[PDB]
Amino acid sequence: TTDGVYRVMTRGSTQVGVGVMQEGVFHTMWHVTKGAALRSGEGRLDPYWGDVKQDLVSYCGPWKLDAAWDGLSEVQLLAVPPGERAKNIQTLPGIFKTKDGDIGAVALDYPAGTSGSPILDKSGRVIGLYGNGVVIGSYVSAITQGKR
Amino acid sequence: DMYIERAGDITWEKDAEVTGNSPRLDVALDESGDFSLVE
Repeated sequence: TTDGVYRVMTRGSTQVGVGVMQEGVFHTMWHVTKGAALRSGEGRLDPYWGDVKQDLVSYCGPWKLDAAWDGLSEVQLLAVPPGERAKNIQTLPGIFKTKDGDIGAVALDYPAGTSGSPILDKSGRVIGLYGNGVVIGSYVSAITQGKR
Repeated sequence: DMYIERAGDITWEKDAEVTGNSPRLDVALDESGDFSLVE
């Protein structure tokens, strides 16, 4: 239940994604778990809220992350790659321009199992999750944030 | 069996590697959560 970044594993074992524990709620991307229950040690985490269009899901309670990219500053992807220690990658986001407004986007192309890794502002707040994006052969991830 | 394992604290790191460019892209988001390029 400890705050932090977590690997999402399936059973040999394979890492299928990453998520964020904050305020007793686990946050990841819908496409990582498809809403399945998660084991945590001897405990079980059940899905609480989810949305395919946002590609987000929370477990044990409602979505808690609400910080947003400021549109100007560099950010850090706290990547948790399969088989490797958690590692920070700093970058200046580009922008997804959509008919409903602009979304920050990071032009970083890491293994699928890093999907759900958090993107952070300079204060250490999670401004969204990595792993839903587009190809321009280089992948670009939206900074996907939910609503609190 | 889908399960989770703690991998670290959520912190900014002063000495992080820095990389990646900052493209400006027109995109659309469909009902399935898929982004696509728009011209």
